[PDB]
Amino acid sequence: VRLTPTMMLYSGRSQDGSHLLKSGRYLQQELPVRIAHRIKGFRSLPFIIGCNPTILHVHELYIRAFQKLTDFPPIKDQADEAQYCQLVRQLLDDHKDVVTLLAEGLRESRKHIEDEKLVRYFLDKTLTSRLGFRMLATHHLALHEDKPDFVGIICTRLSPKKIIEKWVDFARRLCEHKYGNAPRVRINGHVAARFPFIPMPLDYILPELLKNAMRATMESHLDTPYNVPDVVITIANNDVDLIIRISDRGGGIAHKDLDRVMDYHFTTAHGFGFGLPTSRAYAEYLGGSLQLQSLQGIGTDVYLRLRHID
Amino acid sequence: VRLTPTMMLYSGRSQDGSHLLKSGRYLQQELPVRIAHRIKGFRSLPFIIGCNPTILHVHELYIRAFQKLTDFPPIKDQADEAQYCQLVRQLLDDHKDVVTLLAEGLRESRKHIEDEKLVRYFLDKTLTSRLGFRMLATHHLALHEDKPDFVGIICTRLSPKKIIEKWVDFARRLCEHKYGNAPRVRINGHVAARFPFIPMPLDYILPELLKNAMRATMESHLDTPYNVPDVVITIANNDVDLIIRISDRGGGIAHKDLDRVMDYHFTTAHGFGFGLPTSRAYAEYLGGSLQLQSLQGIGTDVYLRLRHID
Ligand SMILES: Nc1ncnc2c1ncn2[C@@H]1O[C@H](COP(=O)(O)OP(=O)(O)O)[C@@H](O)[C@H]1O
Ligand SMILES: Nc1ncnc2c1ncn2[C@@H]1O[C@H](COP(=O)(O)OP(=O)(O)O)[C@@H](O)[C@H]1O
Ligand SMILES: O=C(O)c1sc2cc(Cl)ccc2c1Cl
Ligand SMILES: O=C(O)c1sc2cc(Cl)ccc2c1Cl
Ligand SMILES: [K+]
Ligand SMILES: [K+]
Ligand SMILES: [Mg+2]
Ligand SMILES: [Mg+2]
Repeated sequence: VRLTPTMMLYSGRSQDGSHLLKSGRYLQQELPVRIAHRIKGFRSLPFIIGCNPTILHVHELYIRAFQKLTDFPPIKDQADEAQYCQLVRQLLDDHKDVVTLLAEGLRESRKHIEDEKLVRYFLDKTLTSRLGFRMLATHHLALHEDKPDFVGIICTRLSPKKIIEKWVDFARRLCEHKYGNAPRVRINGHVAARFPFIPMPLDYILPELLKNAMRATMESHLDTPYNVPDVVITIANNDVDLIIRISDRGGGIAHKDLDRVMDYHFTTAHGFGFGLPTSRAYAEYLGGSLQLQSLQGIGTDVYLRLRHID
Repeated sequence: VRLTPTMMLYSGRSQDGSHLLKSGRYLQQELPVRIAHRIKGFRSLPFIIGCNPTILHVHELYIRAFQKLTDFPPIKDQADEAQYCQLVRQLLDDHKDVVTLLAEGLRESRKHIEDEKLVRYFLDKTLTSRLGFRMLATHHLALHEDKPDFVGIICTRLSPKKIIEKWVDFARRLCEHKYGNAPRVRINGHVAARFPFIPMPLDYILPELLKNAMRATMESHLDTPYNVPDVVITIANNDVDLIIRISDRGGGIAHKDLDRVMDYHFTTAHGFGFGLPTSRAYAEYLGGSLQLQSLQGIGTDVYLRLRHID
């Protein structure tokens, strides 16, 4: 019965599999309405934006998704549900490039309107409903599996340190490939903490912020790539939220860029311009936040806050 | 000709002392108008607040100050100016307890109105005009002196590290007296920096924040007062501003208190409740800011930003 924003992830067990049917019907009740909501969003886009071929592509994908979902017969038995799972999987696969297509689509078309507020509002709303969609969908699929410490996509005892480490190794590799080195990362504060949590949003955000911190460190120690300052991560765990402070000595975000870094499409180039604003939208959708503190000339502290599960 | 908020501190020299006369006339032109502005502020206070004996005391002090200032004859020669200096000194002495009297005065009387916004607005405005007053006045007096590296109260080559150190020693002493120990303080980033700057606002703010950070550290290591985590201060110096990050491992500001810590009179007790909101008002008056980042369960980062001199 664990819930986030007006939407619940179904926590429940049964040896026969009656939990699968109620979950499946929930998705069948929930998904279509929300795709429809996002189709209106496409219909309300400024005409010249909505006309861009890629914007239209994604537009069509969303209609197709609605069509397929509503055409599916109401679920009554395991064999129905099992086959609905096939459709959910197909949809996930089909829609995996959507963020990128949206980025490409809006890149040019966005300058052609005077209303700056509109695209931000559209992306925030589209991308966050989509996260909610992938969460709900991946959860249902995961409910089939019998993995240790997981009720669906909900880890019962998640380790912030362990997940940070997963993404550190990843980001370091990428950085080594581009620069020949990467900063070491140290992790302090509540390194021993374990609690119920959904990893998925951490899996988008963490690598984004790690990417940014590593780039900035390297791009400001171009004379000594072999010796760079560590990035330092602090985990704080309390009864209300989890806070992860990612703090670097990469020179800061310049005063001139400060007001634009949270803008979609804005970048100083790991070069697409979506890391910061997507991450923030995700965090706020989940009831937390993402806040920057620039120390121009020294570095940046990035604060990720996510609410605990009720 | 160095200026801050619609007001200029006079930078100039002369062996005969013609710079003193123009400065004196400036003060004579400026102070009265601004005292008058603050008298209206007293006149507009909710009646039941304005009636409190201490509030009235300060009210009278401001009238007396206006009376004395406007009664002073226009300045024409050194001997005039010299005597105006005596009056400025007297006013400074007379008004030194004003913040405290205001705190005592408003403590009870403030609950008696429904408008929470009003007292904050009154204090911010009164206390910041007063800082501007003491700055202008102390500057003029200082212009008599011939100290190295000082044009008035404007240090020509101020060292952030050195001023932080001054206030560290101070705060540590206070903390040792109360707890039997204090955290060591380390200072990193641009420790070698020197630039023109006015120390005065740093002299109010720095000890306030150092006080808060030391208390929190001790009040959360009550089992090991002999061994506490360091407070760590980071100086960043760029072309736009000076940033001083004061960061502690004192457990954070709790979610419940977070919205109230910037309120005048609010405190969890070094016990008066004015440190944070006064400091922030001062910083914003000077064109910078003061921002908190709580890591509940771990500690707090406090970010002080002050603009450089034009
Ligand atoms: N830790 C950081 N240090 C310095 N600059 C940063 C940091 N994080 C983000 N930025 C700046 O803000 C911009 C926006 O970042 P983002 O939205 O992730 O897009 P991208 O990283 O693809 O440019 C970056 O291009 C970079 O200029
Ligand atoms: N570094 C800090 N760590 C923990 N709590 C703090 C810190 N700074 C301020 N606070 C909290 O916010 C309150 C407001 O501080 P302030 O305005 O300086 O008043 P006072 O220190 O007199 O209580 C403090 O009482 C304390 O509870
Ligand atoms: O945009 C996406 O990634 C997804 S995944 C997904 C899964 C389902 Cl079951 C329905 C819609 C939908 C969308 Cl839209
Ligand atoms: O409130 C204060 O501290 C001061 S000092 C001060 C000095 C002068 Cl010259 C005039 C007013 C004035 C006030 Cl009000
Ligand atoms: K961006
Ligand atoms: K306070
Ligand atoms: Mg990025
Ligand atoms: Mg205080």
